[PDB]
Amino acid sequence: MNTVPFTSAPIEVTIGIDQYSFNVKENQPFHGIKDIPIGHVHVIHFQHADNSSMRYGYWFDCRMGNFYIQYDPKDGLYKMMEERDGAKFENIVHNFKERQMMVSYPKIDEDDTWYNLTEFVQMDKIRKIVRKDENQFSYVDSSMTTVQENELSDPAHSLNYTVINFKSREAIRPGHEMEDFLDKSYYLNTVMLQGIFKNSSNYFGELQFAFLNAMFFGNYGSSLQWHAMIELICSSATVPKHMLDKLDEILYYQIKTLPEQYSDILLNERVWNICLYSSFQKNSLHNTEKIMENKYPELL
Amino acid sequence: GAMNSSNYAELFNNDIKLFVDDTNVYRVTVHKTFEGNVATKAINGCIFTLNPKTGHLFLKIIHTSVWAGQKRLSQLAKWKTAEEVSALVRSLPKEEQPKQIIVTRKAMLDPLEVHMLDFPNIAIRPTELRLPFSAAMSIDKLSDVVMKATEPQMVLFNIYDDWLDRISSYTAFSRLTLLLRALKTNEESAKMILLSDPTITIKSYHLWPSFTDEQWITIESQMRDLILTEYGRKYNV
Ligand SMILES: COc1cc(CN)ccc1C
Ligand SMILES: COc1cc(CN)ccc1C
Repeated sequence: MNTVPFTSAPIEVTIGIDQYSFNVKENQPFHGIKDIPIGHVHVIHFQHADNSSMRYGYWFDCRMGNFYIQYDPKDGLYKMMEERDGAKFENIVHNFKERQMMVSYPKIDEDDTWYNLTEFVQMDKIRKIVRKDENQFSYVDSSMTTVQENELSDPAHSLNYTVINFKSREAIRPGHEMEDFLDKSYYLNTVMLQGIFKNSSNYFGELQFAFLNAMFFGNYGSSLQWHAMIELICSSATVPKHMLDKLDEILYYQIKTLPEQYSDILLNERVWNICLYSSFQKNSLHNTEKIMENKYPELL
Repeated sequence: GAMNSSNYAELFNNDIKLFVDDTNVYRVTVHKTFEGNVATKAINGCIFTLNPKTGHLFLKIIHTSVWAGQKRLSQLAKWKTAEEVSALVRSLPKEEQPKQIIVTRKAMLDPLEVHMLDFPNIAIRPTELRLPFSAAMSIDKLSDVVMKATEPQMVLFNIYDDWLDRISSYTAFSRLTLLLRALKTNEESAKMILLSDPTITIKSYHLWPSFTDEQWITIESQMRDLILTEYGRKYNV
């Protein structure tokens, strides 16, 4: 188990850690989160009480370094940093642990939610989407745009998701116009899987990361990317059997975790009705269809 | 964007554009089989591709053999249309390629856009105008070349005959659409109107009769009376 120590909490803020949120009051004696499960990426995120504008946060893996959070009164936000002095870090963390100034990540022993949302998410692949390579952690926020959104504006502060565009020369082979538009298998299997992502684990990792960023930050372009990546699979007549099964699992736990009250702005009615009812894979996502119908039947 | 009554003069400016109509691409007769089920027999069809400024009509004849062994023919027809329009643009010198292609039915937008990804500067647009281009097969010379064809074939016409010598393209288009609307609402009457005077003939190199200016006004009036007549017979007004 690992720890993220906080210098202090000078401004009132809601703190989230993966799928959990808690409130810290202005100048309350808060000095971090402990008992963070080693083995998974994590995200620690923030919404200021005095300005719900800009949700922001940091993707990180405790195995890659000792990180902490300090408020920056010039830039006005809680920043992640790395202490390279290990001795100093253990010393800092043990005093706050002894004064019980740290809340405990509530890692229930009967719960696999976080694993199931991050199964294919690895820091190495996150750092290719979010470019800021002087740090071992990655900052995301509500308003960061995607490379595709810039095409349609700072490239340093962008989310470098893989662009998916069904009416593009990459998606459509000359001479197979109708075939490749109505059956996306070429684009999914040869262009994206074999050519760009290399395997389905990297493709699912980007998918899962796009959902998490949509949900935790309300990042609109991440939400477009998640829906695009689903639709490409569902709109392909030929998909490996193991990807369809794993996709059904991925989506089931995303749908299960989505707040009911965010369903109107996080779920695209067109994509989901197409995917579950019209597409080639309409019958291939049993778990996801069953949860969608019992949870969000309005949308369908 | 969509083409409508507000930007109607854009059709007749000096930016090359084509209308594409696919109504008559896939044509069938429906008949009972010996066992009393129903089956279709396809007949020859055509793509109607028209420069509304010049009157140049690129009539691509669609021979029934292009459907042989194919499934979902109504859907294939939109893509076959888009393939043939793309082929036409590619066959034209650069300075003759259209800057815009306007499809008369919105179902043509994706198939054409996909076939023309190579031409990102050509705008593919729908229109809110209800154009009567489906009646193009009521023009005897066009119907004849379509039905006689034994192979795929493209035939080129000027659907304005020589009118542009005397009127603007705006007026020639207005004449054409009223003629086609009339043939679409009551074909027999429209043809009766067009030929009742044997002293006005159709030149071998033309589609419509050689009416004088004065006779065109009369003809136009009679066609409007016909469209109004039929509206009356239809709705009982
Ligand atoms: C919150 O923990 C730390 C604080 C400082 C300096 N505020 C340095 C390093 C660490 C670990
Ligand atoms: C108080 O700290 C926590 C609280 C909850 C539930 N609001 C979840 C997780 C943590 C760390």
